[PDB]
Amino acid sequence: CPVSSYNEWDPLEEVIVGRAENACVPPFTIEVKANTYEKYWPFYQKQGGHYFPKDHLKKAVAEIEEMCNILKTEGVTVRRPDPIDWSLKYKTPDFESTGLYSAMPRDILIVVGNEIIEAPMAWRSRFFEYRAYRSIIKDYFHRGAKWTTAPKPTMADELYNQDYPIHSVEDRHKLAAQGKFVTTEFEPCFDAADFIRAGRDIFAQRSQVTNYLGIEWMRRHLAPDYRVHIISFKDPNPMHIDATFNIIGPGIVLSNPDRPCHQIDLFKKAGWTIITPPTPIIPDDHPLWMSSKWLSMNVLMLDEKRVMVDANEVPIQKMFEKLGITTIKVNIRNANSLGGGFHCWTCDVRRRGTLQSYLD
Amino acid sequence: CPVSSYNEWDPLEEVIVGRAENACVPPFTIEVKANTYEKYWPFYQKQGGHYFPKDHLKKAVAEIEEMCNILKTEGVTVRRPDPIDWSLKYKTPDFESTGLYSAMPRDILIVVGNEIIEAPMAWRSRFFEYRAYRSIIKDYFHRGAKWTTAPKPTMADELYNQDYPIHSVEDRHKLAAQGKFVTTEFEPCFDAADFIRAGRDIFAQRSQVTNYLGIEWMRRHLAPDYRVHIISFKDPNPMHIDATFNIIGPGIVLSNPDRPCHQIDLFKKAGWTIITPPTPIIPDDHPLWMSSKWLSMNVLMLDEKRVMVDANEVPIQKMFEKLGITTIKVNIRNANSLGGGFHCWTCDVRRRGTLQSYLD
Repeated sequence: CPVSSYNEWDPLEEVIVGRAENACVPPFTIEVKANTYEKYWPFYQKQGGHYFPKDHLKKAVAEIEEMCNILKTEGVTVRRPDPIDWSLKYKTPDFESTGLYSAMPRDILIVVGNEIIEAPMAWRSRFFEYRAYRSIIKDYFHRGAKWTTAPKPTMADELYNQDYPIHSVEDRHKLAAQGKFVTTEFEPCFDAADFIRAGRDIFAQRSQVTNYLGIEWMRRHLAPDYRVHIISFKDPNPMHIDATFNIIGPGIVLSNPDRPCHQIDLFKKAGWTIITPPTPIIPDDHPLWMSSKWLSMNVLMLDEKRVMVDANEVPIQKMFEKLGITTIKVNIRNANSLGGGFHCWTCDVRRRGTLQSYLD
Repeated sequence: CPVSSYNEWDPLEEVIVGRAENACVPPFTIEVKANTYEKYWPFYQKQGGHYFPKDHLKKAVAEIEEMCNILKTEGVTVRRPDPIDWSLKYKTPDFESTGLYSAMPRDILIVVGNEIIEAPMAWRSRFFEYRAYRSIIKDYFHRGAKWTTAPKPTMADELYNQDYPIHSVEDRHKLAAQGKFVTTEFEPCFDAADFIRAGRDIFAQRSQVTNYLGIEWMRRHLAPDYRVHIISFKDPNPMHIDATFNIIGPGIVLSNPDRPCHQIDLFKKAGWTIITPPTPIIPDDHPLWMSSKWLSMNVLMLDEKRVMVDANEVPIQKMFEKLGITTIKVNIRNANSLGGGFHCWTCDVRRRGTLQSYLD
């Protein structure tokens, strides 16, 4: 079976790497505003519907092609989504929108065992993102893999809190602590990147794009073989868990010092090593349209002792080296601007290993 | 669990009944042409995109409301889809179209055990048909049911044989015998009504709307608990199996005399009683925009000894009575025009009984 991955660290054999081509700035709607820093709100307001800066995209394209060359050198088979113009305006009976990109396979695809799952998504500009990946998925399906598409939401107004009182990220953090997010519990929705795998146990967070119904759908669909746990953090990342709590080995996890886990004691009791990475050194003047500087810890493990890490982030490279983990440095400074690091730009399709429990 | 149905005959407790409101004539595209009699091709050519005759719809509405009253009298809980204007024109990145209706729950939903499955569909005018049923499905999901949506096709040109050489139904029957259908094997597609359930065994046919990839997806998704078998017939119904091979009890099936099953011997060997119903008496001048006169055998079983049958079709009523099966006669002559009989207009959500094998 070409598809087989139970965790984030077993020896990597095949991976899907996103594309930066034709990425479009999403219209500035309520859910986009709730998942981005205010510094960029006017950019979205103005550039909405247009391509991200083409000079910047060209650099990202170059960085990602090099990343793929390195992956191939490290013995990994690389598949890429189909090139698509994301500027096309589509219209469902519930809304109309232009697209985003197919830069982050981690946001839409998650592999659990021999099954590839397409997440529903929660942004109107990402409704048809799955189209870029169908050629690959059908190929794996023809080769024996299980293929699942979680229920696609209508993304009607009822799914969003149109009047979400966010005027700054600080407001968002407070609302979030109150259990208030831009997405309601109207219908299931989730981004696959809000889930992180550790064999029989999968961890998820309720975020601005992943609601409890979405998590419950995953929990119910995967039981009894897998257990989906809900964890939460202080001042959480609006969307996606991999730059907050990145599991890098059996019983080893990188925990973002700025977003501590409320359930950290569950992990300590299981005898897990919680590593807090050093701060990112990325320039504050560098544009990060989505996500934050913590992309430095959004690493991808080639195996337990080999990590693909940002070439510029020396301090975290040192941390890994002191732990006896070989650093494969790759520069994706411009690709970072699109909202992701190594874990985000990929979806591990096949890792060599079996299903096991690490929480004991 | 509100959802629990393993076959077509156990004591019925809850059912979804379609709506005739706002039904629109689908644009006359290649897949519509391949699933309709030539007599009506000019109607589709002219009325495409407009509402079906409103005077006719009004009569169908009345007939269906009465059917629901009767179901309630027979102790069955009835749920109905949400009223929606099907004339809305939508646009995906692959095509643009107006909708059809939510008259036939059997075409889009199938219940296997405690799981409700939304079929992908194969017609561009039925891409967003699932929207009418989400309120119901979310309610069952909240109440514990498993919910699955098979992979939604792009329905791009590649899925269809644009030059399907059909000039008459006779041509279609020949092509079909050659294994040539309007849909290719480009991506999975299927209508749930091409499947019929008998406990651990589910039977399906490759039709103009259900391809082998679609059947394989179902087979792979349901294994190992259920076995999906592929059967075929002479001069088959272009879409849907329930007016061709309608299983009405443990080891009892109605087999359309005009469309004999190529694998009938498998059933004889299992000791199944194959009943061939008498011919339909419906007037040839009555408009049947979709399907055929064989809607008479498209019965719905309330239990092994109670069948909901067309009030006008006396000959088949007699056949059931001689078999000791109580006939609940309901007139849906005008609703028939939309393309379905009792089995088509409903989706059995809950029947009282357990999972069993009848093929031995």
